[PDB]
Amino acid sequence: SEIGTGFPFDPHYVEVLGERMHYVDVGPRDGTPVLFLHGNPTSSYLWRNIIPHVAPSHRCIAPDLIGMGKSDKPDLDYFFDDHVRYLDAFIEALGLEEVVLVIHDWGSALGFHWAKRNPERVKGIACMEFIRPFPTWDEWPEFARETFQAFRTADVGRELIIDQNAFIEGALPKYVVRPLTEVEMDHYREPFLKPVDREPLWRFPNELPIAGEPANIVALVEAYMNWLHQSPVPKLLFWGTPGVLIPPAEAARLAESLPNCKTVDIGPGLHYLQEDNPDLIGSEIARWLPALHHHH
Ligand SMILES: [Cl-]
Ligand SMILES: [Cl-]
Repeated sequence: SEIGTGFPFDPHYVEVLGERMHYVDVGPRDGTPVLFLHGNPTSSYLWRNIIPHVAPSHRCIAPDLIGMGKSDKPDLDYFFDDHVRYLDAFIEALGLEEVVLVIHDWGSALGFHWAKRNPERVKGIACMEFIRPFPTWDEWPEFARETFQAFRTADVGRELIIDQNAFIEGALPKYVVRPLTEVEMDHYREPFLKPVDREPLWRFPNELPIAGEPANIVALVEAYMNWLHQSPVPKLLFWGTPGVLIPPAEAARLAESLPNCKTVDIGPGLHYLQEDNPDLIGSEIARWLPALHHHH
């Protein structure tokens, strides 16, 4: 029952756009792969206890986003658009055709954006605590409002996130219900031991589509949500209580609005649901994959 702290996955690397990206790659190579996309400030480590449920039946590919995890650290601005370029190039470098997406946070923005642009290549989407527009600050959860309003500044936000490592030392454990252990925290800390390497951790909250800003991300996210609401693709949406980005009432709304959507209550959860109930997330993804196979 204890949640595993180890990362028993051999490293793989691919060079795209001048830089090495690290990824997990396990499971059979003769089927449709399952592509796992983490968000901020995590890595493929976030999927460590989910992958073992899926690997028996399906290939599992879990990249570390550029600037994160064991991937290289170019001196980028780390805008969403930078992540889009790197992940698009990663997917093509691996020769992926059709996929199943398993996505969270900025990984969900990346995944939904890729799906909208490549709808014929997505067999299913399992999602959790995903990015949607927040049209005003009042739609953002109250207990994270002042935190994220401060993150979204050039002075205080850089001080908190880059100097003081607030995304790793603060937000990450705050948005897991159970206590993270020091071993787990050290795995999350490792990429960001050098303060200068924390740029992506600050740019990400500055890219969130909140209160109309930034306008490019608001438009992009509205576009993929419009696509999602019309798409017949099978969807599996995990949610927790109280949640952060997807509170229970919003999950229930989405169950009804999104086509061919199954919702799964994970129990207690805030944002990093994978750390509170990885076994239910993994076992439910695994159970749901076979019915996606057939092309109708
Ligand atoms: Cl576990
Ligand atoms: Cl963020």
